[PDB]
Amino acid sequence: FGTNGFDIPTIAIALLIVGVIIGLSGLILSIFATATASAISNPSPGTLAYNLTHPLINGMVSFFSFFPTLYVLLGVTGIVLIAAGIISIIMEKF
Amino acid sequence: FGTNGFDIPTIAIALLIVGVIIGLSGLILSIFATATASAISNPSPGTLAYNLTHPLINGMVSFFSFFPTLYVLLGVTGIVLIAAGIISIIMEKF
Amino acid sequence: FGTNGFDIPTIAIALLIVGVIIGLSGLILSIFATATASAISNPSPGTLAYNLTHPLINGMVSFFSFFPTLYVLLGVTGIVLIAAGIISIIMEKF
Amino acid sequence: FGTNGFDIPTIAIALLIVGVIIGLSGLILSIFATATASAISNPSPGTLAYNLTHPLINGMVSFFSFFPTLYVLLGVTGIVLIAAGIISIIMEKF
Amino acid sequence: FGTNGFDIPTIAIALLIVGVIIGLSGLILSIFATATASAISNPSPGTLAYNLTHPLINGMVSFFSFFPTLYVLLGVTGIVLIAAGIISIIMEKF
Amino acid sequence: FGTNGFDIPTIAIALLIVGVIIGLSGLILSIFATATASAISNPSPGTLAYNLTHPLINGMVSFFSFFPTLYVLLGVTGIVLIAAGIISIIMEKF
Amino acid sequence: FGTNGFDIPTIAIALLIVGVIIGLSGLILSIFATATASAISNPSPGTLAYNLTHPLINGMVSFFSFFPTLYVLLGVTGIVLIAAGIISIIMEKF
Repeated sequence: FGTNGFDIPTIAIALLIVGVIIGLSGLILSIFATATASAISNPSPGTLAYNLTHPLINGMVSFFSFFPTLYVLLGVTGIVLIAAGIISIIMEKF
Repeated sequence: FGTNGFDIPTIAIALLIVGVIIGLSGLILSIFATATASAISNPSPGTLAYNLTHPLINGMVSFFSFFPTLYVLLGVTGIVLIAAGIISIIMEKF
Repeated sequence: FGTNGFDIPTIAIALLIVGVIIGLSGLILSIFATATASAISNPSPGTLAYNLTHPLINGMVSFFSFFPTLYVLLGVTGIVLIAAGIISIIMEKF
Repeated sequence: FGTNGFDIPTIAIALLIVGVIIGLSGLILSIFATATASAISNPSPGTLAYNLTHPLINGMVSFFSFFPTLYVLLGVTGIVLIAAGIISIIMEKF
Repeated sequence: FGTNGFDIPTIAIALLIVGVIIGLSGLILSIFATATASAISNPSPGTLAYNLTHPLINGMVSFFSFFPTLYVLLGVTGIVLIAAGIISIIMEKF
Repeated sequence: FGTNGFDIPTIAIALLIVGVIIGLSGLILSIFATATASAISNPSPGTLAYNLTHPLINGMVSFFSFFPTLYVLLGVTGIVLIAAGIISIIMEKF
Repeated sequence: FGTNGFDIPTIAIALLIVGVIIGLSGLILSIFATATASAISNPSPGTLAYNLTHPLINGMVSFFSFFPTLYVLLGVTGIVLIAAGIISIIMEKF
């Protein structure tokens, strides 16, 4: 059901795969981050351990705050792909 | 029942296949997302785990909100395909 | 019973085939969608699972609302085919 | 049924083709524009997103307002073609 | 249905293609600009980050304000093309 | 849909490409400049580090203030291109 | 009584086999689950044994709640098989 490489069943299967993969990623990262939160403690505001450890958690926070826009771009990619497929159909079906 | 590659039985079979595939996708994703909702908890509004975990669920929400328009475009593709077939019939049947 | 490729028995057989295929498609999709309706539950209006699951059912609804016009176009195709056959008969039978 | 290239059946077939093509175009554009209207939201009258997005919808509106006169000219072309055919008949049939 | 290169079905198909392409462009740009608006924050009116970032958003605003007249000219081009076709028909159909 | 090299679909695609590229550029530069603002501190008004560092931030400010007019010229280029295309159409379509 | 591989007696025998197998499965699982219910006791709501044992019974409940939709899909498979057989008959019996 297509012309050269655009197949609606294939597109649906691809959406299935990406959705389940992203769900798995969210699940695993959340479960693991819970363990991270459990493991690290809070020594004191100003002792040696605080100086040694604070920037690491800051970097964790920064990267995980960067994640959402990555997901948004990954999502918008699919609309572009489908639009390109539609245009490819229209160009030479007539 | 056609001229070159347009076959009404084939089109009907293709619609059957895409419909059942999309139904399966919805079923599997819903069932799996229920498990995801069960697994992840809500630690606290402001502790370390919240900072570690909130953007992940935000990205989940964003991508799954992106899904509906993908489905709409996937659906509209078929009308274009059928219209192209009709025009192809008309051009050289007369 | 024809001139080159237009055969009334063949057309009748083709109508038989398309009708039975479309009936099968409707039956299978309805039976399967009943199972889908059974499987998915309604968690709550505002919890995590609702955010995770609502757009999927929205996309299901959209695609299945797209189906009827696909069927209408698929049906109108046959009138075009029969008309082309009639014209082809008339052009060179005289 | 003609003299050199003017064929009344051919003209009728051409009118059939152009009419069905224009109907398909209207249908597809309307269906797609409905999805566009659904997808884009209204952020606020004066925030960053409004400044980023307003001219795009303005350009959409402008082009789609340009469409009707294009259709009118496309329609009037056929009267010219038929008139030229009639004159061509008259010139050398006598 | 034409004389040398002017074909009414071809013109209709071209209008279809340009309309759908422009609709896709508007949709994609709007969706992406929403993400841009989400990503960039407002640090302060007078700190280092404001000095570093303000002209970039100013340039964004300027270019996107330039878009509408580009669309208007792109639209008016088609009227010129159709008019040229009509004149070409008239010159040598008689 | 053109005469020699002017293609309305191609022009629309080019506008799509330039718009998305400029949006990406703005996003990346803003995100990166936020990190720059975070990294550099303010030592003191008159110590060695101030003398060592102030002109660098001054040059940053100057270049980024130069950006907007670059964007404005880049935008106005397209109107010139479209106008040249329109004139090229008009010259030899008649 | 068929054409290539579709045999009505064979289909009836297959239905016999699947029905008796599923009945046996239900019987054995019910009898065994009765023994499971007998064996496990309820220590206390909050002691060590409760913490050690509760999730296991929760998982039992979850899987056995998953069983019904598996049975429903297994059942619907046969309608698809019979429909495919009917279509295969129709295609080349005429």
